[PDB]
Amino acid sequence: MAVKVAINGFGRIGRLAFRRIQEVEGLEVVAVNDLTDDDMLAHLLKYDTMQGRFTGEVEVVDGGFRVNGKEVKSFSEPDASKLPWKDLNIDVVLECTGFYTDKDKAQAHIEAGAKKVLISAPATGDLKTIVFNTNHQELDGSETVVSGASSTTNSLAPVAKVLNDDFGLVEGLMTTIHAYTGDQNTQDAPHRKGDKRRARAAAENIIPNSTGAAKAIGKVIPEIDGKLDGGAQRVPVATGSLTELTVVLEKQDVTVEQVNEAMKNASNESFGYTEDEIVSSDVVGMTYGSLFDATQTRVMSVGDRQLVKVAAWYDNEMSYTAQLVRTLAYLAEL
Amino acid sequence: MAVKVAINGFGRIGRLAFRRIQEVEGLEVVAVNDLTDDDMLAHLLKYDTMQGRFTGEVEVVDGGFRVNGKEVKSFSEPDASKLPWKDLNIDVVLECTGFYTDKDKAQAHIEAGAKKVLISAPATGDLKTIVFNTNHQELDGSETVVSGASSTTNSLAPVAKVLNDDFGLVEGLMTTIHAYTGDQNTQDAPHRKGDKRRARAAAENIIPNSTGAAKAIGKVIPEIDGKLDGGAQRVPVATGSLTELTVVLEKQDVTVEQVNEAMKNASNESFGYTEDEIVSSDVVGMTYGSLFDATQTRVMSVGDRQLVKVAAWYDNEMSYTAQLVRTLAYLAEL
Amino acid sequence: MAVKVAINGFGRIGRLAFRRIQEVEGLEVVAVNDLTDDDMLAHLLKYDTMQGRFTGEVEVVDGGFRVNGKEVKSFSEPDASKLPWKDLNIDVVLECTGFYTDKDKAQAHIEAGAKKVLISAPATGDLKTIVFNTNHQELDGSETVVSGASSTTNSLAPVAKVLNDDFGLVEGLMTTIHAYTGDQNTQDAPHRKGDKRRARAAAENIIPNSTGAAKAIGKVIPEIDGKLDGGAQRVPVATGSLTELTVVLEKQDVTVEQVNEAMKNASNESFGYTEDEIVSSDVVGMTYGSLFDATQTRVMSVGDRQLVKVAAWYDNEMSYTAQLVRTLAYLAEL
Amino acid sequence: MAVKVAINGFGRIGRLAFRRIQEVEGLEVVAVNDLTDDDMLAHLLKYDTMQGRFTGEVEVVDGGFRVNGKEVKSFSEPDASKLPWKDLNIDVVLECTGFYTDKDKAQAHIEAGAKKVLISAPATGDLKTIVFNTNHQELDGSETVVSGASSTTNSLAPVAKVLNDDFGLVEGLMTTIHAYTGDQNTQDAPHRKGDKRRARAAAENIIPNSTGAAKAIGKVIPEIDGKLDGGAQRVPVATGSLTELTVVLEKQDVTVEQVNEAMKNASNESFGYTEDEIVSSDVVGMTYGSLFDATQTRVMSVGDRQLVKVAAWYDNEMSYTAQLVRTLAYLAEL
Ligand SMILES: NC(=O)c1ccc[n+]([C@@H]2O[C@H](COP(=O)([O-])OP(=O)(O)OC[C@H]3O[C@@H](n4cnc5c(N)ncnc54)[C@H](O)[C@@H]3O)[C@@H](O)[C@H]2O)c1
Ligand SMILES: NC(=O)c1ccc[n+]([C@@H]2O[C@H](COP(=O)([O-])OP(=O)(O)OC[C@H]3O[C@@H](n4cnc5c(N)ncnc54)[C@H](O)[C@@H]3O)[C@@H](O)[C@H]2O)c1
Ligand SMILES: NC(=O)c1ccc[n+]([C@@H]2O[C@H](COP(=O)([O-])OP(=O)(O)OC[C@H]3O[C@@H](n4cnc5c(N)ncnc54)[C@H](O)[C@@H]3O)[C@@H](O)[C@H]2O)c1
Ligand SMILES: NC(=O)c1ccc[n+]([C@@H]2O[C@H](COP(=O)([O-])OP(=O)(O)OC[C@H]3O[C@@H](n4cnc5c(N)ncnc54)[C@H](O)[C@@H]3O)[C@@H](O)[C@H]2O)c1
Repeated sequence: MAVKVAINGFGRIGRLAFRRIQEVEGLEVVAVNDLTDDDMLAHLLKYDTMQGRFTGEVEVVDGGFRVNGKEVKSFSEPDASKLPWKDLNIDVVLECTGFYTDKDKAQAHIEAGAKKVLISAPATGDLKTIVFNTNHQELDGSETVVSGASSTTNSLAPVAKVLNDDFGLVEGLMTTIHAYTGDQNTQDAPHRKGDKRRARAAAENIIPNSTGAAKAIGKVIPEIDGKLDGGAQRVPVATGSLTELTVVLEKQDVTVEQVNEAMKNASNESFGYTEDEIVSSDVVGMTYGSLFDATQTRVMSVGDRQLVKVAAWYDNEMSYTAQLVRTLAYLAEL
Repeated sequence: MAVKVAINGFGRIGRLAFRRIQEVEGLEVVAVNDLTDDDMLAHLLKYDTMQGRFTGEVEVVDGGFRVNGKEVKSFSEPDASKLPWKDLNIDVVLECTGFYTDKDKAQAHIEAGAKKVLISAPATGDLKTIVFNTNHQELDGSETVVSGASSTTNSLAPVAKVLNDDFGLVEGLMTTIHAYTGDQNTQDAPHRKGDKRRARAAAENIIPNSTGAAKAIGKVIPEIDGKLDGGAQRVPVATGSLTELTVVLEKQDVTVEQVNEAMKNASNESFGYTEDEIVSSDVVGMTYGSLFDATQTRVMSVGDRQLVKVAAWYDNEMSYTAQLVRTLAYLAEL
Repeated sequence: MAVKVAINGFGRIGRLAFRRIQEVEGLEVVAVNDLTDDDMLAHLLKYDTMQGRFTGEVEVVDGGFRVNGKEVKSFSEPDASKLPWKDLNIDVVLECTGFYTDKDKAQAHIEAGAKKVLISAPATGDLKTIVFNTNHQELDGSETVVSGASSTTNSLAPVAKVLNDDFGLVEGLMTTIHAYTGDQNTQDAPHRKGDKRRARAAAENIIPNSTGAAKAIGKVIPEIDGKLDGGAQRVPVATGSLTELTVVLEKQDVTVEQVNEAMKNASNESFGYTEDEIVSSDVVGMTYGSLFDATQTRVMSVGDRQLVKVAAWYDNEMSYTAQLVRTLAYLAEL
Repeated sequence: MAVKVAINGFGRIGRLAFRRIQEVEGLEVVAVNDLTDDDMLAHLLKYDTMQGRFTGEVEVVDGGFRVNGKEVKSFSEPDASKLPWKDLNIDVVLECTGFYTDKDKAQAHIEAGAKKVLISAPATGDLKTIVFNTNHQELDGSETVVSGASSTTNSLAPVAKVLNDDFGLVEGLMTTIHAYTGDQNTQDAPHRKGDKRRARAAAENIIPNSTGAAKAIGKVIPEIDGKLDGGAQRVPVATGSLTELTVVLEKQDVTVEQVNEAMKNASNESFGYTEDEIVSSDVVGMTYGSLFDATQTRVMSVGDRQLVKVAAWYDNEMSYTAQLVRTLAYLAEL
């Protein structure tokens, strides 16, 4: 009575998805794939700088590793098509490598014998893109390859839904103050992608960087396609981020208290609500996809012209991971 | 015949002001006041974590200390009215303690015998708030107490002025992503002003915080009074900051190129312009009050309806200090 | 039913000791004192940059704050001698302010009505300095004022005791690579105790500093009095530290293996043992006083002459606090 | 007649060497090779997070880039034997990739037409390891491939030389508290060489790591072959490092003053001396290979048995680069 999951890419997302899946009955990681030995894998599962020590027991054994009395088969294969997914009976591949972010590229897992693929990032192609608790009812089981969207898109989507539904979204800009990630360099150095900002010492700088999140929000919410854009600022915290959205609305005479009350009313397991004066380190490890922060809501009015600004915290690691694993369980049921 | 300056608070701004004044002909620092002794004062002047070693000879003498063959007397007197300003024929106090940011309170320096005071911060009371090269001309010689505004206000004013003069400023919101400062706690601990966010480990968090830069811009540019608002996020870089501004403009079919060009045309020694993809560490020690970054200009257009975003860097330490010492020499000569 | 505890100084060690007491039956914190209000105290209890969110619920109430249904009384009285310790029937004060670290200073609490005082630091005067599971046995219940030693002494003593007992300590030198603490400055600035290195930006430097842990070890282990000395390097992690000790011994032809086994054989709840290649963030929140790392044992031999190096991790915050609370329970039950 | 230098690997050491060479007449960098494009090489030369802005002007041109009016040719070739060193009359290659750290591999540069190769690290094979002003006089002219030693070795050699000549070195152990480097990971992730410690987030951790600097000291000072060993602790400063050495000496009754005078007596342009209480950010950019800090000197005596401890600072970046360049000029001169 268990969905067989494979994780491809035992990185920040793959390993935390593993932690998360240890709490979900009939979701079972049976295999992992990465570019390293089992020793490295076990070690990175047990010890995690920002996320804390793994909550149980990990042992390096023959096939891969032993976790809480259950065998996880391990692989070191960089080509997905060469994976023994048929032999292992893989129900869902959690695609967390970063190198398969596309319907066609990700098809490789289907070939290998897996039935479904959920990608842990935006992907290109004829795919559904899903934010759990905003978007997931759009799934139905016809789907073969699915995208779980991005960390920022999951912090942003439910905020933007309330704004448009209650106020009419005219247009908006976003800046996310985002923790630095592994694709940024440790020291100033050539960047494999040619990006002169990601090339810079990650933990020593405020770094402007591109994001597709707001420009691509149409994918999870069609009613506001092309109404939002924005960028990121990468700063020196290792995880935990903040999304800031500035919008023009159709409804006039909107107040700070109307905005906060309408977000609080939309709150759920995915969309948290707070009025405490928290900081980034306080959301590290949290499982809400987006935590709306009422202390940061601002309204600028001049005559009949208004600018409305809001902000929501997210552990770009764990908040995204928890949303990804919610979508996985729902996807798997269908 | 040289202007005689006393620096109250030999802190980050006060010691960098000391460095600047060594470049300005006919300004001399004859005295310094703080809460410590000469061993500490000299040492902090010689070694500076973010701004580099001070170049000349610094020796502790009987007066206080000697810098490059020049005597600076020093005192350790928390009560400014007891300072010997009359005896030393002080022309201007640079008030950099953070404890006299008020016209009435700053009057303690005038009672002690200084002719004028220039405060290194926003200040309450019946006084002028001055951004060099935006409104320093508003000074006419009859001022005894003057505020040199804030780092953020200095980064924001020339940008906001061009937006209004060239496009018609309807309204706008600001975020400044600001390096952490000395009023933040090293570790989570009770905060002296009761701020629950400045209570937190400065170097381990993105911390939201208030700033009056946009709200009180009318003091510097009266014609856009009440048109801007916004706040700050304090992040773990030790100096160097970015101001992001989102606005609606009367001019209707705005392009990135029009905005970038209007800014370049306003550049001078206070207001720089760059087209390079820089990060915060690149502005450390710069002497522009504000460096416009043309790579971060965006125009979001939905039908006839546009939002415009711009960003300008500032070394909140050295950019602010270079501006303060310019306003200082100008005020002295009046 | 429970020993009634008051915490003087609700700082890092105060708050963590509060959290730790929640989990030790027979101990109850009935009051807290600091220099702040209840809004701030409840906030710092609930939220913690490195140590994570408080598990229970916390609420400001009229005399203080309620934690998990229990009322804690709070006060903000800088002079210990005025605290209503008599009417609260306080059994022990945990003295965690940093301002009463001497026997006669701490006596103020006794005069205010506490039965006993345990100071969260080295302390001067006629008192016992106690590291739990190395020498707490020297307490006989009759003590009025006791020192819980330092984080570094607690990391060091069990290690030094094994080296001496099993190999005969001749002499040795220590360096502790130690997380930065609240008594360092956020930015370069005058330091209160005139210390020119603690003056420096804590999160941006390696900073040599003094410590007495090794030189005063004799207070904890009399038989090696005078044999150890050494220092600290403060570095940019917010908590988590490592004690390295290089010794000369009486035993000859000593091997890495004999040293590791001796250390494992002495392991208990205060002295941990590991062979995992962990790093500082891995010890954040651990409740061992000292965590011996067998991967860092080195022996240098030249002919008949050897130097033996070892290293033991500690969370200078939580390791020390768990040692404190054990000594507290022991002192109270006598 | 100016020496013609090609730099292989335009990274931290290669870029800094390029900058340092602009300060040294007789030496001309004519070519640069790496794995990126001209836009990125030029940008990373112009901007540098820790070492500050390049003083020169830099322009991308058809062959490469122009620096102050002189053309530097640039190549994008991973196989060094395919490089056009004979066409360009390369006198010395500065091999700074990390990928040719071997006599036989480095020979690819000579095959390709360069007269000599100087490797920016320790190297395998039958070649000499040079720390300038300690053993550079061992270069007799016949050499074609040479090692510039490591940053730690350059910090340690002049210190160990004095201890041995003046006091007779019996044995010693070393710990270097070292800035994180580019081969450590930004976030916890699998590591290229299977190192479970360089795997972990560089800027969030104290990370033990192995160094060959002490153990291989004998290649630089043969008289002390085998008498030193030790390791490293990598910490969250982006550059700037400290070497502590703990030693047994033949000379008895050694004092702090004798050790300090003896080090002051050996100072030169490679080996600096200070009595100021500095921290790591104060050495960033310094051109001494080793800066002895007299404030950190300690002598432990127990009867007739002493341990002596010293510490020397180095900018692992610029201290080593300035040494490498001195060795370059010397090696070129014969
Ligand atoms: N904040 C975040 O870290 C964040 C949030 C949401 C989504 N994501 C997305 O999740 C994906 C993974 O992100 P991450 O943060 O874990 O990065 P990461 O580098 O930690 O993880 C990538 C892992 O995949 C492995 N890998 C790389 N190529 C492989 C291959 N071809 N076959 C098998 N394994 C391979 C690597 O060894 C590495 O461990 C990315 O697409 C990223 O954009 C990241
Ligand atoms: N990014 C920035 O640091 C920045 C930018 C612009 C303006 N400012 C403003 O300038 C002022 C100083 O800021 P800072 O960053 O230099 O802080 P700081 O703490 O480094 O400097 C304060 C100095 O004043 C001394 N001092 C405090 N009270 C005193 C008193 N009563 N009498 C004499 N000396 C006293 C302190 O010992 C300290 O050296 C503040 O008002 C701040 O708002 C700071
Ligand atoms: N690594 C560590 O942080 C650590 C480890 C072991 C021991 N210690 C020791 O424990 C003590 C506290 O350390 P900390 O890191 O928690 O410091 P901290 O600054 O976080 O806490 C000190 C607290 O005492 C307060 N205070 C309360 N009442 C006071 C009063 N009555 N008079 C004066 N000050 C008062 C301050 O407001 C503050 O909250 C110090 O002795 C320190 O050396 C600290
Ligand atoms: N503190 C230090 O950074 C330090 C000090 C002294 C010595 N070193 C040594 O110097 C060397 C370089 O270290 P770094 O810190 O500058 O590293 P780095 O990563 O910044 O630089 C290496 C550069 O070489 C390039 N490269 C890699 N392979 C190449 C190839 N085959 N052909 C051409 N270019 C290639 C990379 O793109 C990169 O720009 C290493 O041996 C290192 O151990 C480092």
